[PDB]
Amino acid sequence: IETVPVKLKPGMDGPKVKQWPLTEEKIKALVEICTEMEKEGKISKIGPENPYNTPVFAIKKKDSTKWRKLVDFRELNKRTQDFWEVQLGIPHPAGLKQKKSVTVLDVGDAYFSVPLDKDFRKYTAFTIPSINNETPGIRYQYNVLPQGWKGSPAIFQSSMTKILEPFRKQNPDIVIYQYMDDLYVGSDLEIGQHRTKIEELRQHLLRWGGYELHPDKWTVQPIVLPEKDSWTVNDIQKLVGKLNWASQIYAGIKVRQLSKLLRGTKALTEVVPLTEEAELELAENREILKEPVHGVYYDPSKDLIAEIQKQGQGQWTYQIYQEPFKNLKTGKYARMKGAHTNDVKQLTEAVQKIATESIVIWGKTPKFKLPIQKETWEAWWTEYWQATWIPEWEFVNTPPLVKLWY
Amino acid sequence: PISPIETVPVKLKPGMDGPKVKQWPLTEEKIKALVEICTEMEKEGKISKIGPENPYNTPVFAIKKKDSTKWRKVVDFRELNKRTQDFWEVQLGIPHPAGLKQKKSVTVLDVGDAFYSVPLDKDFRKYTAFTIPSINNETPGIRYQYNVLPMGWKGSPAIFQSSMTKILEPFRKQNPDIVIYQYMDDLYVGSDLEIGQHRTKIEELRQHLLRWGFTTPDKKHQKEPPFLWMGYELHPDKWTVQPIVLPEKDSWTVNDIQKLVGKLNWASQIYAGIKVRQLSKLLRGTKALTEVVPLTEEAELELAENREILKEPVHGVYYDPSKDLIAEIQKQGQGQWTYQIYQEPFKNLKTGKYARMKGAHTNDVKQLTEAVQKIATESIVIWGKTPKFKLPIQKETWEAWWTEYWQATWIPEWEFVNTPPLVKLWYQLEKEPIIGAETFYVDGAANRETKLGKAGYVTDRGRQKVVPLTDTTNQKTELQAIHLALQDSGLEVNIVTDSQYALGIIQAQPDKSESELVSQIIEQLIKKEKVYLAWVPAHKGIGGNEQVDKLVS
DNA sequence: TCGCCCCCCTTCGGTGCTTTGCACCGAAGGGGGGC
Ligand SMILES: Nc1nc2c(ncn2[C@H]2C[C@H](O)[C@@H](COP(=O)(O)OP(=O)(O)OP(=O)(O)O)O2)c(=O)[nH]1
Ligand SMILES: [Mg+2]
Repeated sequence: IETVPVKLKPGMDGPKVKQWPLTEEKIKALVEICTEMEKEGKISKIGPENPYNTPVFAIKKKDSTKWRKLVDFRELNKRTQDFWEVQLGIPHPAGLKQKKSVTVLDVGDAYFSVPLDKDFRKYTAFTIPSINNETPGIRYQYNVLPQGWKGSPAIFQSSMTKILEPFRKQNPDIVIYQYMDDLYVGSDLEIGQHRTKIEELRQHLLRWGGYELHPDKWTVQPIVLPEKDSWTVNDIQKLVGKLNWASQIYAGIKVRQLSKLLRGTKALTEVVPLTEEAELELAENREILKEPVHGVYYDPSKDLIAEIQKQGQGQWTYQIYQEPFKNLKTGKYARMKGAHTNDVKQLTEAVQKIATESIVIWGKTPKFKLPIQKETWEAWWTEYWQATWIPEWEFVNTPPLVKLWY
Repeated sequence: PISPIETVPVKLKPGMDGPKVKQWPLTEEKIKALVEICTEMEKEGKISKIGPENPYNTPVFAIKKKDSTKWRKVVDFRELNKRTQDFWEVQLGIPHPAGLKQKKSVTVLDVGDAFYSVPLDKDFRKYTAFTIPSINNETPGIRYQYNVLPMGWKGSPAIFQSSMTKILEPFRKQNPDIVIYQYMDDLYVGSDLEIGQHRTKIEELRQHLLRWGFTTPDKKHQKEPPFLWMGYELHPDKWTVQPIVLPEKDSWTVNDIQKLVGKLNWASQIYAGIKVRQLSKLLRGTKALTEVVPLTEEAELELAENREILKEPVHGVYYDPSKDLIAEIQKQGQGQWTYQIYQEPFKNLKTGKYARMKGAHTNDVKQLTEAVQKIATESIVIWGKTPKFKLPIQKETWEAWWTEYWQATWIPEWEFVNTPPLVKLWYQLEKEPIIGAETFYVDGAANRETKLGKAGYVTDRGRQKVVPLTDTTNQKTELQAIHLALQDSGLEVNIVTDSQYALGIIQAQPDKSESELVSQIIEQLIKKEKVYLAWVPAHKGIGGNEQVDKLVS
């Protein structure tokens, strides 16, 4: 095969990101995976005269309890040329979110049959660490299309189409969408019939080289307003401050005849009767929150952003938008491992679930705004990561003013 | 000998050329020290004479070696280093003796003239041009280039380490039950073989090294405990740090205090309970390393405590993989924490401390979590797993924290240990307003142009106040309005502010702060019995809020 | 009058916010230790 010429974006250099500490069992898995990859010529040992580096770690899904190497090429991908400019990009089918069951397949191994541009290989270097620094780090670089690299689905695309054409010809009603190393494959068949045709797709692949999602239950959680029989002063300034904030999202929401039902310097526990002109304003605003916002449309030219708030008792609310206060989607994530007591595991799982929904719906992951300290996240998140991709994120400390989303 | 290993190709950064900087004068003792090293380096092929076709130069000097007799030739390649390509460093960290396992047979070996046994990429050699002065002016100095890795070049450590890793790899593959700790050119070699077979393997490793050009002189060849290694002393059963000598002065400069603190941090890895907060504060706001700084009373006490700790003998033990790792933390006051990592009681693997102040406003629970995270990261590095924790915080204190705090947080498997002072929340804010308690509507505003401001409140019991403020900010005024409401109210209070900023700080239940104003608010929160704190948006004419907003105008 | 690595404590300056200071964070100064 002949390799495709690949370049970084103009004026950018390759990634230079330090390896973080790894547990003993992740290091041993990496050593065995990399040693085997090197025998097969997919990677070559390199030295320190290559100045680039990308962190490496390993994950182990339990209902496939062998280790998966994960290189965090997020930096390299940001600096790699766009294949939209080269017109090699994958299109996203609008029908996948309509299916009732979507199974995720890890097809990352297909990339290892295509060589990588020799002049680009140096940018893919990574370093395996050493328990108690017994040795210097051991460095490798890729000779073939790496897993997790933006360029690999783009370069492999026409090969991927030829591999899949017989299956989607034979199944015109099943929708398959490639996102990086993954295939998202959706259908409307009965749950055991869906799984049967997944196994058929797997073995048509094995001849060349997860669990079930349901788009059908991803409820949107709207802004709700409390329902009571009697209303305190505090209940009403908690309601007014919440609607004043929603007035940036929705249209024509007023608080003028509830604003000064609080007339005067009154006690917070003093019960105020609702006027007929406040019950009028309350239910009108209550409906405006029942029906979705008009004028919000996805724009594939712009990035997606996700915000998450911790609500307690395992509940996590989230919004996905591209422009502030124009939410394409609002939601609520809840889990019950039964241990009941790990915030970081819950947030890490919430991030994978939300990112998965964006892939299914729009074909890319959002940049997350995470309600956690950077160092708390970085101490633990890899212990709970199960996806072959990693989204972009940043860390925010935003105290709740309103409890808008609950 | 020069290794027959392949050179590593190295480049200058693009557009850059080589260094052209003149040699400086040096003493006769160092000139003849270098002439002896240089004329013998030429005979061993380490350097080669060069002439004027080579336009580059870089100055050279010499320093003493810990074996006092020997000299170390060193070149001031700071200019060449700037112009040399970047490297990815393969030395990721420092091996620690607490990560060693007990071994029946131990050897420590060191390679002679290590850097000089690794050849340098041939196309690069011309940029290493230097000159040996020889009394400076009776002659224009003799000029050489390096054929091997120079001491002082930015690339030499990584290229040596990488090369040493390649040379060792055949021996490690053939000998998986022999542990070789490889730090630069220093090799710790441990095995569970009887001394006779162990020495056989050592001779075999030494012969393997010599066929790749790496001598192992007998001087640097340790075979009997205690082994001197990485600044420690390795016994069969235990390890110690090599003696730590603290500076003792009548007058202390900034630079002296800096060295003292550094010595203490180094000691903290095995001496439990070291503290450096009061000595470190003496460095704040100083402007010269030779400035004299008088020890405060608190720093003298801290120093005296550290000295009493340092007079007692201590030792670490080695790692037993078949037993759990346990990490125990104690609170020391003023954001200082100390910890011990052990497997069996009263036999520490190592100790340490955490005393960083992160953020302007924080609390003990947050800092405990930071300590936990530091220890967790260090244990992954040293042992490849995280330990079980013993922490001086009640399970109910923790559960109260991670439910009312809006950020995700977590501590791994841990057990409560009753070692006062315990970590606790110093106050809580009521989730619901409090019946019968006064209701304050607070507000503050300042003028950004004139830094003049006002803070005040109104009250459902009809109480109102307004205080003028000079040299303030918008955010300070709002903190002040809350300050006054807490000041003028009983043990139970309901407060209403329109400052998201102020609510954000107080809602995180801080117990300490870099700001004296926030410090004062914290002290008042701690003295209260119940406080409910509520927010409403500004400038929308909301009852109570609008009235105090009007009054502060 | 040098190099590379890890650690801690202090200081400085860039970033982004529906800001006008403020809090966050990475880098660089000093120190310890290793070869
Ligand atoms: N640039 C520089 N490199 C050093 C220094 N100290 C040690 N190294 C590097 C270069 C040395 O070759 C290597 C091994 O340290 P050694 O003290 O064992 O020196 P070396 O092996 O060259 O001579 P030796 O025969 O062991 O006395 O580590 C130093 O102070 N400056
Ligand atoms: Mg040596």
